[PDB]
Amino acid sequence: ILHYEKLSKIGLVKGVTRKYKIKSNPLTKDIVIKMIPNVSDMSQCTGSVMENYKTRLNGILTPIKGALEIYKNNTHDLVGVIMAGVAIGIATAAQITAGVALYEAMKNADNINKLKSSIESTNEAVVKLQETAEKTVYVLTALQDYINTNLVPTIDKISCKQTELSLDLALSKYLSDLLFVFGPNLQDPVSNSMTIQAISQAFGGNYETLLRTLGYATEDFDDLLESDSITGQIIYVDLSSYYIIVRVYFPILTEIQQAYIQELLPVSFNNDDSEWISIVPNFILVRNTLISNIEIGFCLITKRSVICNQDYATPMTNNMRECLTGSTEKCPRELVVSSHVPRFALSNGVLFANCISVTCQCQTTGRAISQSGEQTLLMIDNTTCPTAVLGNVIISLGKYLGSVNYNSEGIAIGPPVFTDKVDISSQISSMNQSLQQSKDYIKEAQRLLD
Amino acid sequence: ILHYEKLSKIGLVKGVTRKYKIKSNPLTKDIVIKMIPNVSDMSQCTGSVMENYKTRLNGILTPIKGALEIYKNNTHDLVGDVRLAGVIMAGVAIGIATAAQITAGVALYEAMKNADNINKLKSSIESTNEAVVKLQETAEKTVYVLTALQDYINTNLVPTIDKISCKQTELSLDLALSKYLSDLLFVFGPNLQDPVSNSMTIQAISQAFGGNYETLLRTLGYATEDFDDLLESDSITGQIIYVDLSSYYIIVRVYFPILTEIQQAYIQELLPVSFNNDDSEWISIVPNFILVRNTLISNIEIGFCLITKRSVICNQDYATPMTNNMRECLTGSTEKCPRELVVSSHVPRFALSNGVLFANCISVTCQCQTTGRAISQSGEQTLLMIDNTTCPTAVLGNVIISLGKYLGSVNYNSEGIAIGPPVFTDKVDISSQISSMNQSLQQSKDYIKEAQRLLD
Amino acid sequence: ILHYEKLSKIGLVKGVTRKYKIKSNPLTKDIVIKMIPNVSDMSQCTGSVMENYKTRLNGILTPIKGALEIYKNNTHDLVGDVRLAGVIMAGVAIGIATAAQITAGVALYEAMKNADNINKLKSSIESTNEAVVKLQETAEKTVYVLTALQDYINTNLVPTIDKISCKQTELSLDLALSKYLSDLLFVFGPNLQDPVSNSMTIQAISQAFGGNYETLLRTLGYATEDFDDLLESDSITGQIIYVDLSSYYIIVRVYFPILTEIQQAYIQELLPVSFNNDDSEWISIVPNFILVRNTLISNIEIGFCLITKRSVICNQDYATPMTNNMRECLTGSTEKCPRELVVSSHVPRFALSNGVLFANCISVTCQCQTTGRAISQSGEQTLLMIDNTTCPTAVLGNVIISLGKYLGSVNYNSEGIAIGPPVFTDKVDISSQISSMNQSLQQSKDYIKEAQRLLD
Ligand SMILES: *[C@@H]1O[C@H](CO)[C@@H](O[C@@H]2O[C@H](CO)[C@@H](O[C@@H]3O[C@H](CO[C@H]4O[C@H](CO)[C@@H](O)[C@H](O)[C@@H]4O)[C@@H](O)[C@H](O)[C@@H]3O[C@H]3O[C@H](CO)[C@@H](O)[C@H](O)[C@@H]3O)[C@H](O)[C@H]2NC(C)=O)[C@H](O)[C@H]1NC(C)=O
Ligand SMILES: *[C@@H]1O[C@H](CO)[C@@H](O[C@@H]2O[C@H](CO)[C@@H](O[C@H]3O[C@H](CO[C@H]4O[C@H](CO)[C@@H](O)[C@H](O)[C@@H]4O)[C@@H](O)[C@H](O)[C@@H]3O[C@H]3O[C@H](CO)[C@@H](O)[C@H](O)[C@@H]3O)[C@H](O)[C@H]2NC(C)=O)[C@H](O)[C@H]1NC(C)=O
Ligand SMILES: *[C@@H]1O[C@H](CO)[C@@H](O[C@@H]2O[C@H](CO)[C@@H](O[C@H]3O[C@H](CO[C@H]4O[C@H](CO)[C@@H](O)[C@H](O)[C@@H]4O)[C@@H](O)[C@H](O[C@H]4O[C@H](CO)[C@@H](O)[C@H](O)[C@@H]4O)[C@@H]3O)[C@H](O)[C@H]2NC(C)=O)[C@H](O)[C@H]1NC(C)=O
Ligand SMILES: *[C@@H]1O[C@H](CO)[C@@H](O[C@@H]2O[C@H](CO)[C@@H](O[C@H]3O[C@H](CO)[C@@H](O)[C@H](O)[C@@H]3O)[C@H](O)[C@H]2NC(C)=O)[C@H](O)[C@H]1NC(C)=O
Ligand SMILES: *[C@@H]1O[C@H](CO)[C@@H](O[C@@H]2O[C@H](CO)[C@@H](O[C@H]3O[C@H](CO)[C@@H](O)[C@H](O)[C@@H]3O)[C@H](O)[C@H]2NC(C)=O)[C@H](O)[C@H]1NC(C)=O
Ligand SMILES: *[C@@H]1O[C@H](CO)[C@@H](O[C@@H]2O[C@H](CO)[C@@H](O[C@H]3O[C@H](CO)[C@@H](O)[C@H](O)[C@@H]3O)[C@H](O)[C@H]2NC(C)=O)[C@H](O)[C@H]1NC(C)=O
Ligand SMILES: *[C@@H]1O[C@H](CO)[C@@H](O[C@@H]2O[C@H](CO)[C@@H](O)[C@H](O)[C@H]2NC(C)=O)[C@H](O)[C@H]1NC(C)=O
Ligand SMILES: *[C@@H]1O[C@H](CO)[C@@H](O[C@@H]2O[C@H](CO)[C@@H](O)[C@H](O)[C@H]2NC(C)=O)[C@H](O)[C@H]1NC(C)=O
Ligand SMILES: *[C@@H]1O[C@H](CO)[C@@H](O[C@@H]2O[C@H](CO)[C@@H](O)[C@H](O)[C@H]2NC(C)=O)[C@H](O)[C@H]1NC(C)=O
Repeated sequence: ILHYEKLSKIGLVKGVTRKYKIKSNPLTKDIVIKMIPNVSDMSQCTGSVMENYKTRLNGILTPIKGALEIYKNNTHDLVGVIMAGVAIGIATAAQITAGVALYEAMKNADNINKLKSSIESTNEAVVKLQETAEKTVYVLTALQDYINTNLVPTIDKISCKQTELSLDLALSKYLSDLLFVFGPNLQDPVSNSMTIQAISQAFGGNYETLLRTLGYATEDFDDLLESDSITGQIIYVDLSSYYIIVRVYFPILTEIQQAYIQELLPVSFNNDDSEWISIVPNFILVRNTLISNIEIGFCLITKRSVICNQDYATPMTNNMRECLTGSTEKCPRELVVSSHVPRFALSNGVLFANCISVTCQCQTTGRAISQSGEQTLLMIDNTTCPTAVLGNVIISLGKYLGSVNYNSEGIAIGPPVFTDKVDISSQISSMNQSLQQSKDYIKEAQRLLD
Repeated sequence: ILHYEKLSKIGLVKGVTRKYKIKSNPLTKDIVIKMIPNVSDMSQCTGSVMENYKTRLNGILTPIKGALEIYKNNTHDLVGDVRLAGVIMAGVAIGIATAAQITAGVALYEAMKNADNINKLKSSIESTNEAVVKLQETAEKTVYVLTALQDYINTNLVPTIDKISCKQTELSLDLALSKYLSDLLFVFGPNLQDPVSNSMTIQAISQAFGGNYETLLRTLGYATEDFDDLLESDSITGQIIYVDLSSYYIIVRVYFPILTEIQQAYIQELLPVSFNNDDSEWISIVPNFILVRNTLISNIEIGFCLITKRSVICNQDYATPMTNNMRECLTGSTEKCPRELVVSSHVPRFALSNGVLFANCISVTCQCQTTGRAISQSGEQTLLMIDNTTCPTAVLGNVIISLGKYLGSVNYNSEGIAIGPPVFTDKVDISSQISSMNQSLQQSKDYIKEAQRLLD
Repeated sequence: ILHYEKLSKIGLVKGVTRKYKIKSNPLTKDIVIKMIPNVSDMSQCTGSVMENYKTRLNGILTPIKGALEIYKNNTHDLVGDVRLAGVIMAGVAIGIATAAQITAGVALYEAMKNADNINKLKSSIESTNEAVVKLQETAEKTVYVLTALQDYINTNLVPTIDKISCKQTELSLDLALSKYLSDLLFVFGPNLQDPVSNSMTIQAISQAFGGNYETLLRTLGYATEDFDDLLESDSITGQIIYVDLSSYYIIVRVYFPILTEIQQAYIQELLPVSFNNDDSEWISIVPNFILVRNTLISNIEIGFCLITKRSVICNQDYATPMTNNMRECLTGSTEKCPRELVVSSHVPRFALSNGVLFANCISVTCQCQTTGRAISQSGEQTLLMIDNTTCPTAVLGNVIISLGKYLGSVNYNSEGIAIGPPVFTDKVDISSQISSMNQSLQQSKDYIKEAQRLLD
């Protein structure tokens, strides 16, 4: 519901329109990640290594287990669950909801813990524990692929002091990478907004294996990964055996009805005698008839739609909304002073270019396309020129579908502005200066007059 | 010293209060990192590999050694002054230097002493053939030497010296070296313009050792508790002391500092909660973290710090000034607290502050589980304060929590509050609003100008 | 053409002046990256692994191949012109394209020609069984083929084909493939929406080869000059030319540009130094880097560039406009230079500019050692200019540098300067101030509206 014609005349060519999809209705699945390799195969070339490593790991795992109990000790079941408000004291909206979620996981948590001994037994990278009825809980073990493929197969090929040294390194390195995610950085383990790729650091970042193991598969398996929607949550932490139980949340991508995200392609336009760029949102969210900004930064942009892990719409100035609809004089523009800046764009077979700053010649008519000084852009199409040559490219145009006098129409330009961070402080200060002075002329004249 | 009651009424619920700790009084310790694996065990399946690699490495190491000499050649002991001891920097020589850069150079000179002491074992360093090696240095004062890609040469290339071939044992060694350089370049490449300074994270430096900063530290002895909190808060820095372009190893001085909590200072956190006012949801635009020292309220770039449950740990003071109005708003002048329109499905609807609930029961459905009733919110209210007295155990959607007793005005929900002005924070709009405002301002200056000229 | 003297008096000490270099005139070279290891050496301990992996990879590769055809199917030669000779894009067909995207397509077409030339050795590519392998393009011309996870299959899976088992030799191969995909997605995942453009860093593309961009480049041949500076400045880009969904390899065209320092232009850096004015410390809020071309002073987003000691290297012009007032301030109108209150312990207190010192001796102990006289700063003073004239060798705190002779007004310290207005830059405060200002503005437009109606 934007006025694309006027907008294009100030360098905002109409681009691709995408759908707006958001994650929802997750479906949990639980798996275990043992963060201590099984070295029973080389119990001789161990040394203090395994002992110290256990102390180190218990160090970084303890705060996490603790933070989880602070919630397990305040959730009792009686006729759903009920959180102990006074006990919890201070909690954020989401943090509590994550705790409620933790309690239900608990049920299936203890059920898993039953195979505690069976978990330690694991001696392979990926292991399935179905020693029970239908309870087949998966167990990924860290640095296991190493212990098996490389340390064991050369148990004698090297030595026992070396088979020990190399195992210490692989453990120290794993901790070095593991720390980034589970260090003191993981202040709130209660919440469940942690990306699955982040959690997979406990398994060497092989989040591919971690998800396929669990058996997920969807035509959006990747769009969900990149849009950071496949989150995970720590359910339990065993400080004895050194393994954790994470609950992977796998959602669906559903598209918000009556809503699209229109993209505008910026194109340098000429006005006074300098190049200019309109300072207007490059992406616009429209729902029904409501135009709003969107922090598309935190989303995944594909060719057909914008996928976000949550609604990211934000308010928009009133003037900015008017500008986008027809009030072009309310559209800011900043001076262009760089060699590199978009000079033209192709919107639906038609060209929109600032010839005053690019070589526009008509390959068909052999002639060259000229731009008046009074013209901001040019609209090179089928009619004017069947096969134009903007700069080094040669493209064949189509027929423009708007006002047939676009190039002799004209448009009211907006006010110029500067967006440099330093200058925004300068301008705010500069403006207040003038404002204080004019409030003194209005104050001295008001007191002298009446 | 903030007015938490009024603040909560506009969606800024009182959260956790943390201490303000900063790093200080570092204690140095030096170690050597050899960036060339010892391949004497397979000197036959080498080939040009080791030769080219040396050329490549000498390439990226040279600028660093250079930048260090630019300071070693301008620091002489200030011998002769019986009333001042130390080093003296050649100002005219150095030319242009920043405050800190010089201080880092002065620091470099002091390491030169123990630097040369270490260099004495130059031959002993090249000898290293293990990942981590202890080169007994003086009486009890030892020096350690970490060697890059060594664990590979030993565990994987040697143990299959014949299992594969000699052309392959060569190819695989070239790759491991090229990859190491690929990761090493992000830190010691053209990027490392100023090697004089000592503000480089230890994890960054450890890239020379495959990023195994854990081993690099354990091997040095981290006799501390705040060890992890010091790591994450980027306080354990390192500094290049010496660069040997022959043997290809560098001497880094690790600074292990210690935390210390600033006296009489805390960092109060506010939990944002969407509040209803006109007929739209709103969010107050006020700092989410506030630094208070004595009675001074100031902003803090808590971004660059580590936030734990009990305190905010920073690698340096990060306090910054605060508008005057913003300080007033935080204390009671709520009409001076901006607010921006909410237009997103997801945004905090309620928060729990000291057993009590604060919710927008206009944009969320709040019911009282015990009585069954619906805890509804008036139109001229911003939030609600659901506590013992109102609802003993409420239901905010998929949650059921048991409340406690609010300790403030018992008429919080019938009190009311003066709302602030609305604003838009989108970057693009801040330019629009600055431009828009100046428009109006130029026009009103002309009405004041044309009416001032016409009147007197 | 800046007024460095006045600028220094408000804490903007003159720093190093660097050249302004930009990339240009690239020279292409093509190589192939096979993203499927050759496992013919262990065809028995395979299992479904290789099959599934092929399905997975075909998944993430398909969209890329597709996006490339959307351009190959709309570019035909321009047969029929005496003057002009080249390619012609099907505008109506392409529909919506960005300036650069088309130019990248035109570039793709001219690659394709040599692309097919390479594809001729399709079978020869699959044959590859080594990390890096060299092929025969046209006798004199050659093309290279890097194979993913090959070094693993050879050095570690084969050499222990029996040392372990066949179920394990299979498990370990599955992991190495899954992990490779895990890292490969960051760059070739849905992230890679537009494969037509050629602005993708070479290090990014090298993810297909385990991020060993060193080998990918070394094995490709690179010019000695400004090479690392070209890597770090993100100028060595790459572009996907072809995608083979059968054999699973891609042909990338690496662009090697040459830096070209744009004439009549330098980037002056200013060193910030806390200055004293009222009774508080202050910092001038002015660009720390300034781009000057001829006589035009403009801002520059030096963030996206590589800063070396000698020059600023950027992958494209990054100049941006500058307020008018800000330009004046930088030249002499110091009352037009904003300043923000300093409230942090750590903040630069002095800087060395051309052998001369510039310090806030009110907050840092300054004394001249070559005379024993304690160097003192008055209340009315913003900074101090400690040089040869007054002190041959001074001592700030515990630092000791020997100064040189200042070359400007010999009464710099008794000169004085008009201070600018104070401001607050906290993002939260900028919203508060914009709101605050508009408040006042609406009120003054009502006094001008009520007075104007009452008066005439
Ligand atoms: C305050 O600082 C100023 C400079 O910031 C001090 O003056 C300088 O002091 C230094 C060392 O005390 C002098 O060293 C000299 O360096 C020049 C090189 O300069 C070039 O440019 C000059 C421009 O005026 C030319 O005149 C020169 O011809 C030259 O091309 C040498 O040429 C000089 O001889 C001199 O000494 C060097 O040469 C001797 C020769 O035997 C060698 O032993 C060393 O190589 C010496 O380094 C410098 O000349 C001088 N510059 C001036 C005065 O402009 C000043 O002393 C400081 N105040 C005090 C008194 O402390
Ligand atoms: C000016 O520019 C425009 C756009 O760049 C050009 O005309 C428009 O585009 C085409 C011109 O060919 C036209 O579409 C009509 O032709 C289509 C193609 O038919 C052929 O399809 C196969 C070819 O590969 C093959 O089966 C066979 O050869 C077949 O004839 C058909 O889909 C259909 O006939 C199209 O016309 C109908 O559709 C339009 C659009 O919905 C509608 O108006 C009518 O229903 C119409 O009958 C477009 O319609 C053209 N647009 C218009 C209105 O002009 C044109 O080439 C340029 N002018 C010149 C001569 O330079
Ligand atoms: C808020 O509004 C303010 C006013 O609208 C903005 O400040 C104004 O900035 C403009 C520049 O865009 C200034 O205009 C010109 O200033 C000098 C001096 O010329 C002027 O002298 C008198 C002013 O007292 C008057 O006779 C005229 O205003 C006259 O223009 C000139 O050097 C420039 O113009 C020259 O150069 C340009 C090329 O760039 C040519 O096109 C022109 O023909 C001319 O040769 C400036 O444009 C203006 O002085 C200043 N304030 C005034 C008096 O209007 C302020 O920037 C804005 N804030 C923002 C950015 O949001
Ligand atoms: C730091 O001080 C060093 C002094 O110990 C200095 O090293 C020497 O630098 C000069 C460069 O001028 C080199 O000299 C070269 O050129 C002369 C020509 O007169 C030849 O006679 C020499 O053979 C040589 O090729 C010296 O080789 C070099 N000596 C050392 C110590 O290696 C550094 O350059 C100083 N660093 C800086 C940046 O000033
Ligand atoms: C509303 O809930 C309140 C709890 O948040 C409750 O008051 C508090 O009740 C606890 C016990 O549930 C008291 O704790 C202990 O200490 C006191 C003082 O020594 C003892 O008398 C208690 O028996 C108990 O062991 C808290 O001290 C108490 N808070 C205070 C100081 O009042 C309210 O009573 C509930 N409101 C009503 C009346 O329903
Ligand atoms: C500076 O303050 C001005 C008023 O104090 C403001 O202008 C007025 O802005 C309000 C909305 O903020 C507009 O009123 C609209 O209010 C709601 C919007 O949700 C609806 O009921 C209607 O759409 C209603 O129009 C006024 O129209 C507008 N007044 C006018 C014509 O100027 C400025 O926009 C403020 N500018 C800054 C710098 O913030
Ligand atoms: C969890 O709640 C229990 C309530 O029963 C608290 O009691 C602890 O119980 C454990 C049982 O192993 C003991 O080891 C502790 O000594 C008990 N603590 C106290 C203060 O008596 C316990 O505080 C809570 N656990 C947490 C979060 O630490
Ligand atoms: C606009 O200018 C006024 C001055 O006329 C600023 O208000 C002063 O701010 C300082 C520091 O915060 C106080 O010490 C003065 O007492 C204030 N004067 C008063 C009461 O008006 C105001 O902060 C400026 N605002 C902007 C946009 O920077
Ligand atoms: C590009 O042009 C071709 C040529 O007509 C289109 O045709 C398909 O090409 C694939 C190979 O890429 C064949 O296997 C199919 O059988 C062809 N089917 C058709 C005629 O649609 C191809 O689809 C075009 N690519 C696109 C869609 O841009």
